[PDB]
Amino acid sequence: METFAFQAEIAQLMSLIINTFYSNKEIFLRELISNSSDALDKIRYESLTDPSKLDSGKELHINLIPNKQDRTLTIVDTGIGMTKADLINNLGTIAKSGTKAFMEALQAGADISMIGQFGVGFYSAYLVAEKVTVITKHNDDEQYAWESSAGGSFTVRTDTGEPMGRGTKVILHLKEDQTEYLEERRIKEIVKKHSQFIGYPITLFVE
Ligand SMILES: O=C(NC1=c2ccccc2=C2C1=CC=CC2c1nc2ccncc2[nH]1)c1cccc2ncccc12
Repeated sequence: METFAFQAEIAQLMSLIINTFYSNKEIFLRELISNSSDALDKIRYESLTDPSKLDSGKELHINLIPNKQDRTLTIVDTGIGMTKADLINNLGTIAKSGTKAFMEALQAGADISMIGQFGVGFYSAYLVAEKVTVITKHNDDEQYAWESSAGGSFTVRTDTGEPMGRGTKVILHLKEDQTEYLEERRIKEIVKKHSQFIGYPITLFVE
């Protein structure tokens, strides 16, 4: 396990999301589903030039998996996935530029719900999660786990968990007062409100 420091801008955005009073927390789910949809569109498009890119799995889907015992909500997709360089380097560049644009937009009067327009919608996970774990597998690299509970650092390690084929799992270790996002009726309500037209099957698992 390697430990990395967040740069100042993204660290400030994580604190803003964790500390600001903002009741409309449900938008995190739309943001993560949108990220999954974009990752699925990317692998699908690449497969039109190179069909062997789906040798790691033909199915293009999104699964929502609540676990009351573990207090986790997992968003699983079979999209393009992320390489180690994406996790450490490329996405750090996006986090910095997207945060700067978002903070500029907020100071003007924009809302936290607009975070996805700045490419950093993933960070809306911190509206509901104390810790976020990303398990990912890209065709050009091995399976990795990125993780952060904020506090200025994140970790990356090769993941020895169940092999994924290709894609990403965003595991939300929910805050104690955010367990409504484990309830079937609540998740169904949010998906119907914000994600009804996503171009991939979204399966809401139950317990
Ligand atoms: O939105 C996506 N992911 C991510 C973010 C989106 C924007 C910025 C940083 C993102 C990161 C995401 C996942 C894991 C780490 C990460 C990150 N690395 C960093 C290094 C240094 N500083 C800050 C950092 N933030 C995403 C990307 C590609 C395929 C996907 N598939 C499904 C769901 C999400 C994705």
